[PDB]
Amino acid sequence: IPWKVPGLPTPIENMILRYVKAKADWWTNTAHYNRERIRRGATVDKTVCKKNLGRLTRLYLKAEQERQHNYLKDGPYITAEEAVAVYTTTVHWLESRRFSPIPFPPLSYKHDTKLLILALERLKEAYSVKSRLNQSQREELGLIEQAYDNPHEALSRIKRHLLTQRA
Amino acid sequence: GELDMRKIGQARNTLMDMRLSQVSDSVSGQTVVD
Amino acid sequence: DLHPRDIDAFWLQRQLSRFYDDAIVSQKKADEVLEILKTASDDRECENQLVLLLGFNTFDFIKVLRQHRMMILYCTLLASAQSEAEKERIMGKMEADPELSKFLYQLHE
Amino acid sequence: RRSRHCPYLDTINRSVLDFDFEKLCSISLSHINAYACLVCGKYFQGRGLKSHAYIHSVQFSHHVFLNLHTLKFYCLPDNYEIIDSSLEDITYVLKPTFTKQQIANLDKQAKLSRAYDGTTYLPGIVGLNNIKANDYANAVLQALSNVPPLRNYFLEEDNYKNIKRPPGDIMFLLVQRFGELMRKLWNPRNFKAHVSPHEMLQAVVLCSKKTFQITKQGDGVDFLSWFLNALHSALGGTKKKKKTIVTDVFQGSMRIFTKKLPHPDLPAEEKEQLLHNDEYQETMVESTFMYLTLDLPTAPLYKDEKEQLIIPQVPLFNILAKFNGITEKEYKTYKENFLKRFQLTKLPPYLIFCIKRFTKNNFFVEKNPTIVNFPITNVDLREYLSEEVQAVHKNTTYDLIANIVHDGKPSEGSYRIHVLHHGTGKWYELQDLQVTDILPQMITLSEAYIQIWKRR
Amino acid sequence: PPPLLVYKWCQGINNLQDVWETSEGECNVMLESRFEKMYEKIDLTLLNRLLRLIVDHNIADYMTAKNNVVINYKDMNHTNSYGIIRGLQFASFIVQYYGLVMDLLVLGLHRASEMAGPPQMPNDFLSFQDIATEAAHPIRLFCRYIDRIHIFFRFTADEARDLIQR
Ligand SMILES: [Zn+2]
Repeated sequence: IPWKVPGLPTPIENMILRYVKAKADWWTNTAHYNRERIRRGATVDKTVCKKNLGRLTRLYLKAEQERQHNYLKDGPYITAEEAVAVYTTTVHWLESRRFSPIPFPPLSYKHDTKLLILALERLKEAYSVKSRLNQSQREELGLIEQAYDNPHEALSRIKRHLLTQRA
Repeated sequence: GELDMRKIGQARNTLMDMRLSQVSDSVSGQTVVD
Repeated sequence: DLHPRDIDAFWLQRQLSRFYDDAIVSQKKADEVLEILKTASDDRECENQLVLLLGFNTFDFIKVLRQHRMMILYCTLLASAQSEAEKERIMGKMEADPELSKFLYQLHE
Repeated sequence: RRSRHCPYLDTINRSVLDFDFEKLCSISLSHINAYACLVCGKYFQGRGLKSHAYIHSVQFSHHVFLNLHTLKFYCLPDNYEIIDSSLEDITYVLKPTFTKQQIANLDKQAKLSRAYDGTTYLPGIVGLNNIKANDYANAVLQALSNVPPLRNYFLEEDNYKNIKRPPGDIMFLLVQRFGELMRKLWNPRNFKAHVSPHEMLQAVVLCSKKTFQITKQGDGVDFLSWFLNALHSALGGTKKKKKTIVTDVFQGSMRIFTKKLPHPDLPAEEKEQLLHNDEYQETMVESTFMYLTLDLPTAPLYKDEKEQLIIPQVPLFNILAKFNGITEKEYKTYKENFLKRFQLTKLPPYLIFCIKRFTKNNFFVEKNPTIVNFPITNVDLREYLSEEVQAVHKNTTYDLIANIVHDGKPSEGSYRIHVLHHGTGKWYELQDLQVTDILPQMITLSEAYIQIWKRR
Repeated sequence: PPPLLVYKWCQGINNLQDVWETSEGECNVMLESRFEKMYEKIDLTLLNRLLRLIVDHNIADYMTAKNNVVINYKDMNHTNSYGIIRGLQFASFIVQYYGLVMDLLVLGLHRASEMAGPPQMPNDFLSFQDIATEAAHPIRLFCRYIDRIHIFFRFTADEARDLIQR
């Protein structure tokens, strides 16, 4: 995140920036070296493993943001000719197969309740009860129970979202 | 001066989308509901 | 499918080698076929002479020759021209004819 | 006498002839009297009864050979010379030769050439094969090509063939194989749309003594500097000939104004007293440069609101601020600090920028991701010169013609090169063997690592 | 399950036609590869256009908008705009469809049709409508896992030598 204290004199700000740069370099290098150790195979402890996991998570997220901004700067790496080539290949294959596009699920679909039940069961399966579930997980369990209770209203919500939601 | 890097990327995205739409217009059996 | 660039000064001999194993006889037959193509009254008599030369076998190659008679002859002459003056002479003689001019344009690009 | 009538000429096939490698007998390894069989493309020892070429002819029925050193054909086993004008292209590809009118008209060629196979290309815009780790050398050599004066000098073997060299001198392999490679690249009637730098890189590794190998990739700037210095030294015959082609083309002169800082941890009285010492006063150590070293500003270390893209950017003129008589760089050697000013004095016709990306911090090598925002078609370096030199200098507007870019991490890096094709004005991106067409406006969006500009 | 898949693959390899005969210079080739960075390098505009072919336009738009959302760790957060998120419930479907397109690129429409059989009577995992069709092409077997491709070619001497020369 951007760090700029308006009232800090610029020489002190420069010194702090140099400090942060040096510490960041050491942080990155030590995280990488420790991960090489752990991966290659060395005896370590839970605290070190967890701290290294945190550091690696932060570094990976930084790299991913770099990737996204580089994409936005360099535009699509796939040229228009390549795009049209693959698109034409796909349409030719689908025409050959004689494929019929999947329609938007009708209002009175025969199996919609079956599909909803399967989805809710799959969502429930992800709870190997440890007796300690956080707020969001317990809330999702409550929502799943509500959908189980009143299938049709949940279907109406789902279709509404699929038709309009984009944010 | 400066460069608005995002603008050239957006232009290229729009060019690709326009060409793909050009191609897609020929394809017929597509489905869409109101 | 045959293209003017495909034909070089020894394309005819290379083709004759697919029926005649001996290099000397292949060269002799190639020269005789080139002479037949050059001094030919018309297509039917030229094809008759070619079959008289190469037997009833090789008829596929004879068909190719008859289908592209002038093209092969002039392309081989141009590619085998030893002297620059000779090369220019054949180039002008070809340019004198549209079809041959088409062949020349295809050869260059 | 039977010459001009060899019946085996049709046997040749130009799809196997590859004259891009060492010319030695494939059985005895000797360099003496090498003949290449034109039916299979292999080299044997030359001619005569019981020789390898003769025995190969009578064994395989391959009856046409070419003297690799004389450019004369022969038909074995009954060895008589062959004379046929349709064979001239093989000899030309084996040993390209450029006439003066050709080198004069080399740049004004707006029509694509076509190789023996159905591949169109343009002379100079030709890919270089990629041995395991070679891309840096490929890019550097491609950039060195496209320099009309140096290219024209090296396209004529007579220019550098007669100069002297001490007995145990291996540093002339570089110059002669570079001439060979330049001629191969600018050959307008190749058999293929790509060339192999194998021989040049073997000479490079040999002369560098395992520095700049081909199984490991080194620094592009280090390779360029070493190559230019080696070429200058090798072309300087049995001495340091003060003016070679490299010096004539690339080398300029700068004026360095070094001022030794008195000391950081001293009282003000002593610090200002030391000014009269003259040791901490500005000097003039005017010297010469093959290439300018531009230093990017340090990355912002924090994103900002404007240019929301996390990628920073600088104008070209901000980093060219250095090399004017005002700015002061801060050199720091042990126990000593210097304030260095710079002032360009002699500008070369082809100017090289070597923007410093990779820097070793306390722990590892980091690549500066800043992008230089520069114009391509016009830049005036008039201001960065002293008024004492501006009068001498008439033309000072430069145009970018070559740009070497590095991509990826410092370890798993790769190199590509944007080259302007003269004659036309089209910009082509060469990666080791791929030739893409890059629009003029997209060159400035890359991490320009090295650049070559032409003075007009 | 994967063990049964391995068993079927082995049986198919063994049951190809004179697959083990190497007297005339034939040679078999097993290729295995991984489609590097498949999930990360998935252009979203192209993905949307591809999806619109098979599924409703609104459904495709919804899926693309879903893939284009904001990621957020404890304190960091960025906007994902290049690759798929892989944590959605339909990421499996998206990945399999993109892999089908990649399969068409690798195989070619003609050979893909030969393998998949006519639309009326599709073939099984490793099977062709006829042994002549089986032998018509160098590629004899193909199988894409989620992102891992296995291919089995059988070249004759002339084909192998021509490929090597190229
Ligand atoms: Zn041989």
